[PDB]
Amino acid sequence: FMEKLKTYLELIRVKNCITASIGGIIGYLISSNFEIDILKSLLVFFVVFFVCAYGNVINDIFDIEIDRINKPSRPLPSGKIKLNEAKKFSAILLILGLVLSLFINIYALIIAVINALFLYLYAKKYKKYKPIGNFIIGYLTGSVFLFGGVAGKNVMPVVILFLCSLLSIWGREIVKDFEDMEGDKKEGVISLPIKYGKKSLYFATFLVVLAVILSPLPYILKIFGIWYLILIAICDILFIYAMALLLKEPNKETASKVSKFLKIIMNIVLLAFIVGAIKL
Amino acid sequence: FMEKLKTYLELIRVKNCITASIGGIIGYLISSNFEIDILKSLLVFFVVFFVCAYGNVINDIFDIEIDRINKPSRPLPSGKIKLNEAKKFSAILLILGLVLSLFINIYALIIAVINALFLYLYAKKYKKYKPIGNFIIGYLTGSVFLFGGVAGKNVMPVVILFLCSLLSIWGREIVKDFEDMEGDKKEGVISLPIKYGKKSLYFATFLVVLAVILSPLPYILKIFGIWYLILIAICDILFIYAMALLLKEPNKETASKVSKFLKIIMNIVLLAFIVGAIKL
Ligand SMILES: CCCCCCCC/C=C/CCCCCCCCOC(=O)[C@H](O)CO
Ligand SMILES: CCCCCCCC/C=C/CCCCCCCCOC(=O)[C@H](O)CO
Ligand SMILES: CCCCCCCC/C=C/CCCCCCCCOC(=O)[C@H](O)CO
Ligand SMILES: CCCCCCCC/C=C/CCCCCCCCOC(=O)[C@H](O)CO
Ligand SMILES: CCCCCCCC/C=C/CCCCCCCCOC(=O)[C@H](O)CO
Ligand SMILES: CCCCCCCC/C=C/CCCCCCCCOC(=O)[C@H](O)CO
Ligand SMILES: CCCCCCCC/C=C/CCCCCCCCOC(=O)[C@H](O)CO
Ligand SMILES: CCCCCCCC/C=C/CCCCCCCCOC(=O)[C@H](O)CO
Ligand SMILES: CCCCCCCC/C=C/CCCCCCCCOC(=O)[C@H](O)CO
Ligand SMILES: CCCCCCCC/C=C/CCCCCCCCOC(=O)[C@H](O)CO
Ligand SMILES: CCCCCCCC/C=C/CCCCCCCCOC(=O)[C@H](O)CO
Ligand SMILES: CCCCCCCC/C=C/CCCCCCCCOC(=O)[C@H](O)CO
Ligand SMILES: CCCCCCCC/C=C\CCCCCCCCOC(=O)[C@H](O)CO
Ligand SMILES: CCCCCCCC/C=C\CCCCCCCCOC(=O)[C@H](O)CO
Ligand SMILES: CCCCCCCC/C=C\CCCCCCCCOC(=O)[C@H](O)CO
Ligand SMILES: CCCCCCCC/C=C\CCCCCCCCOC(=O)[C@H](O)CO
Ligand SMILES: CCCCCCCC/C=C\CCCCCCCCOC(=O)[C@H](O)CO
Ligand SMILES: CCCCCCCCCCCC[N+](C)(C)[O-]
Ligand SMILES: CCCCCCCCCCCC[N+](C)(C)[O-]
Ligand SMILES: CCCCCCCCCCCC[N+](C)(C)[O-]
Ligand SMILES: CCCCCCCCCCCC[N+](C)(C)[O-]
Ligand SMILES: CCCCCCCCCCCC[N+](C)(C)[O-]
Ligand SMILES: CCCCCCCCCCCC[N+](C)(C)[O-]
Ligand SMILES: CCCCCCCCCCCC[N+](C)(C)[O-]
Ligand SMILES: CCCCCCCCCCCC[N+](C)(C)[O-]
Ligand SMILES: CCCCCCCCCCCC[N+](C)(C)[O-]
Ligand SMILES: CCCCCCCCCCCC[N+](C)(C)[O-]
Ligand SMILES: CCCCCCCCCCCC[N+](C)(C)[O-]
Ligand SMILES: CCCCCCCCCCCC[N+](C)(C)[O-]
Ligand SMILES: CCCCCCCCCCCC[N+](C)(C)[O-]
Ligand SMILES: [Mg+2]
Ligand SMILES: [Mg+2]
Repeated sequence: FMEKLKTYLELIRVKNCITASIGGIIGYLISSNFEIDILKSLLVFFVVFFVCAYGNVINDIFDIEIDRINKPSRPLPSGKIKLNEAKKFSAILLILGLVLSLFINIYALIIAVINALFLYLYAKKYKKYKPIGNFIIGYLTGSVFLFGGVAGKNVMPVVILFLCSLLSIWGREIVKDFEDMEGDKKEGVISLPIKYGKKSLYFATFLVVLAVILSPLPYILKIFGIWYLILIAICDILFIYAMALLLKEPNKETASKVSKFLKIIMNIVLLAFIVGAIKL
Repeated sequence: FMEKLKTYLELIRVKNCITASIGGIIGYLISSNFEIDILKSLLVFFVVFFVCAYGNVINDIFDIEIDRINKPSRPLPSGKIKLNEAKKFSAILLILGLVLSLFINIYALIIAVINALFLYLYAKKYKKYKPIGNFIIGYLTGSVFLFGGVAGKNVMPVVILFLCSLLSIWGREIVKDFEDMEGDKKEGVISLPIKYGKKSLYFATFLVVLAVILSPLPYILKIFGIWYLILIAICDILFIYAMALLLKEPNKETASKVSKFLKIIMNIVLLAFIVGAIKL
């Protein structure tokens, strides 16, 4: 049972779930301006944990055949957990996630249901179909914050965080698909760069540009102050500059550098929302 | 320069420093009962970060020759950083750590100075001399909490956390040395299980038993309540049981299992201290 617990924790990818759950607490902290309720905190942390755990289990279930060749040591291809045990377990995690969100509010239930639908469909077919898949990665990463946000008293700045995360991550996913063009083509993967070439980079630029337009809104709405504004101004210029560089040099090496750079900026933007929330 | 920064962050082991710094904030949170001051919490986080970073750099400096064999991708054996650049850098980190602790209080300066002395001497000679080295690992792990504790208003429960951490980790280090006897002997390493045989396990038991005796004190002193007590009672019985098992079967396989088990219990004890404090 010490080794069986190790296997179940490996199937749900417990560190990935904890990371997503901290994301949900971050959304809750911003929304409540650090005026944190412990019952509400536990509900946010565990709804995110269970829905994320469900997403990881449903991913392994659909990937059992692929993993038999690629990652044979995973819980399902190795035979340490039976397919039918994993399917029963995925149902439990989902029910716990959905039932716990009923104790937050209707907005939390809607997010939980939408996430569950996206997670199943991503695992089932959209992981390989990048035009829809890129959007799902963006939506799911951002929704984790929104989940904590709807539990708090002031969700508006978290709505902006969610929207900026969705758009910029969706944009960055396209940049990554441009970098991985050769390997994806010889793998039966469909993506915007494979289907449209360098034109896809204009759509990635558009998504980064909408995210930049929304970014000063918490300051404009008088929710956050000067520190948020200064950090967001630096990050907004760096986002535009990074995409202008990719558009001037549309190649694999540049897409790789821009992808790494956008990841760093996104983390500084997350810090800016936290710093803006530190208004106590 | 992003690659040179990457090399410096690898040299200080930035994730290890962040972990130790969170340890310091945990000590501060317990001591102040979550009534956290932002200037005090930045001082605690950064003094711990800089002293920890210094410890990691001084370790790599003394290990430059050994690392050419044991870990050759590290910044100093690989040549990415020169020895003299690392020595200058270690001096900066130390000065920043010591100077920042002056802005906390005299207790923080004393801990910072003691830690710096232990870190240098551990890297210089005591890492290989396990009778003293085991104690240094125990003291340094526990001191991180004590560092945050002395910044807060109620250090007493953190003194107990520090003392229990020191004793149990020192005890666990001996169990680990018993498991690694063969490999240590053929490497010119001196340790209590090499010097004395199974008798060293009585000294490891003594340290654990002493940690167990101190553990109910935050409840006895009326600092923490029922939840702390229940968790500590379970953990105390498991600690005694684990050592009794090792004393009945003093072999490599049992020492290995007991070492892993003690690590889990120590983390539940940390949770008990957090929970005790969370009862504001
Ligand atoms: C009240 C206290 C009760 C606690 C009971 C004790 C249980 C703790 C024991 C578990 C330790 C073993 C961890 C298993 C590793 C799986 C990580 C899986 O790794 C990951 O997350 C992926 O690498 C992410 O991609
Ligand atoms: C901070 C991190 C906190 C960690 C908390 C993690 C909690 C783990 C989740 C518990 C939900 C209940 C599921 C129980 C397992 C049942 C086996 C399911 O398997 C089956 O259905 C098969 O038939 C196996 O026999
Ligand atoms: C054997 C497998 C182990 C499975 C363990 C499952 C863990 C479930 C964890 C959920 C978090 C509990 C938080 C408290 C809920 C309060 C709702 C009460 O509601 C209220 O009164 C108001 O909504 C408060 O805002
Ligand atoms: C095949 C399995 C079929 C599914 C079975 C599900 C398990 C049983 C659960 C049923 C839902 C009942 C919970 C409703 C209480 C909501 C409290 C309302 O709480 C709130 O919203 C607070 O007041 C805070 O807003
Ligand atoms: C009129 C039906 C609309 C149909 C659905 C269209 C989907 C498109 C919506 C996208 C925007 C998502 C953010 C809104 C969350 C606000 C929750 C609100 O949360 C709250 O009110 C908090 O509890 C308080 O802070
Ligand atoms: C001013 C413009 C707006 C700024 C927008 C910044 C967003 C704020 C914070 C977002 C959270 C950080 C996520 C880290 C990036 C990795 C995405 C996770 O996806 C991935 O990389 C994986 O492939 C997942 O499968
Ligand atoms: C409440 C007030 C609202 C404040 C909001 C923040 C303002 C920042 C907005 C971003 C503007 C777009 C970035 C400029 C283009 C960068 C390429 C510039 O091109 C270049 O790199 C040159 O060639 C220099 O080498
Ligand atoms: C407010 C402005 C923000 C500042 C902008 C600076 C950008 C940050 C860039 C980070 C580059 C990542 C390299 C880190 C690798 C070293 C890990 C080495 O650590 C480890 O792997 C462990 O410690 C060992 O267990
Ligand atoms: C005034 C409070 C300041 C904080 C004090 C310094 C941090 C001590 C906390 C960490 C516990 C580990 C102790 C082992 C010695 C570290 C050097 C050896 O380092 C290493 O190379 C590692 O083994 C790598 O994992
Ligand atoms: C081989 C090396 C030998 C090592 C010997 C150690 C060096 C001893 C030197 C003395 C410096 C002590 C400074 C104390 C001044 C008070 C700080 C200011 O105090 C404060 O932070 C607050 O005011 C008190 O709460
Ligand atoms: C190999 C090493 C073994 C590791 C040992 C495992 C430790 C045992 C952990 C399980 C206890 C879980 C308690 C629930 C708190 C987690 C969310 C915290 O809840 C929240 O969201 C907060 O209340 C927010 O402030
Ligand atoms: C095993 C026993 C259970 C212990 C679990 C308790 C969780 C820790 C609780 C303490 C509060 C955390 C405050 C630290 C914030 C700084 C991280 C910010 O770090 C940074 O700045 C980094 O760049 C992040 O990547
Ligand atoms: C209502 C709030 C619920 C919480 C939201 C759950 C979604 C998890 C959050 C992170 C999104 C980033 C990863 C993209 C999802 C891919 C499925 C995950 O599968 C995978 O790709 C691998 O198994 C792990 O890399
Ligand atoms: C108070 C002062 C604030 C005012 C500053 C305004 C800055 C707002 C930010 C965005 C401007 C940058 C546009 C870059 C996209 C151009 C590609 C567009 O080209 C394309 O991709 C087309 O397909 C070409 O036909
Ligand atoms: C409050 C939020 C505001 C929402 C505004 C909605 C904007 C309308 C949505 C569609 C934008 C299409 C992306 C354009 C970039 C692709 C290159 C240019 O594309 C084209 O024109 C050709 O297809 C060639 O690529
Ligand atoms: C087919 C129809 C589709 C309609 C689509 C509509 C798109 C809306 C576009 C986005 C702009 C919204 C910004 C609102 C902030 C106004 C300042 C408000 O003033 C302030 O800053 C106050 O102090 C805060 O209340
Ligand atoms: C009554 C007793 C109370 C105990 C309370 C202790 C709280 C402090 C918690 C942290 C434990 C960390 C142990 C550090 C030693 C290094 C072992 C790590 O080395 C390892 O074993 C390797 O990582 C294996 O891969
Ligand atoms: C792989 C070994 C796992 C050992 C875990 C020991 C659990 C300690 C007990 C903590 C008290 C809470 N509870 C209800 C789980 O007993
Ligand atoms: C093992 C825990 C480490 C987590 C530390 C990272 C905290 C930032 C939270 C980011 C939100 C998570 N995400 C990308 C899934 O949305
Ligand atoms: C009333 C409590 C509800 C929790 C029990 C969940 C039932 C799970 C059993 C169905 C198996 C799932 N499936 C269809 C994927 O194999
Ligand atoms: C038990 C909670 C009641 C909430 C009702 C909503 C349930 C909808 C089911 C969505 C789950 C997603 N799916 C079917 C892909 O697993
Ligand atoms: C594209 C649609 C965007 C959704 C806009 C709705 C904003 C959410 C409502 C904000 C509520 C304000 N408050 C008080 C919670 O901060
Ligand atoms: C990384 C950005 C750092 C700035 C964060 C400061 C937030 C605290 C609010 C402003 C400080 C001014 N005050 C209130 C002390 O007079
Ligand atoms: C890089 C982020 C890692 C987060 C890990 C959080 C664990 C906190 C435990 C504090 C104890 C650290 N230690 C052993 C060095 O004293
Ligand atoms: C409960 C929260 C504890 C507060 C700890 C304060 C240390 C924050 C460490 C991040 C350093 C980055 N910076 C300078 C932008 O704040
Ligand atoms: C005010 C002192 C703060 C920084 C500490 C500097 C000490 C490091 C030693 C550098 C030695 C310089 N040099 C080129 C002669 O080796
Ligand atoms: C900030 C000045 C006052 C504090 C006293 C300074 C003592 C420094 C001695 C500790 C460091 C010695 N070393 C290099 C062996 O680690
Ligand atoms: C047995 C090791 C000795 C460690 C005890 C630490 C000294 C007490 C701390 C001083 C009190 C600090 N403060 C701010 C709470 O008054
Ligand atoms: C082995 C010696 C034990 C260390 C001595 C005890 C230190 C006491 C610290 C004072 C505590 C002050 N208080 C109650 C406000 O936290
Ligand atoms: C270091 C803190 C010292 C003050 C703690 C108070 C002493 C405990 C009082 C004993 C009362 C006994 N009892 C169980 C009947 O309440
Ligand atoms: Mg699988
Ligand atoms: Mg080295």
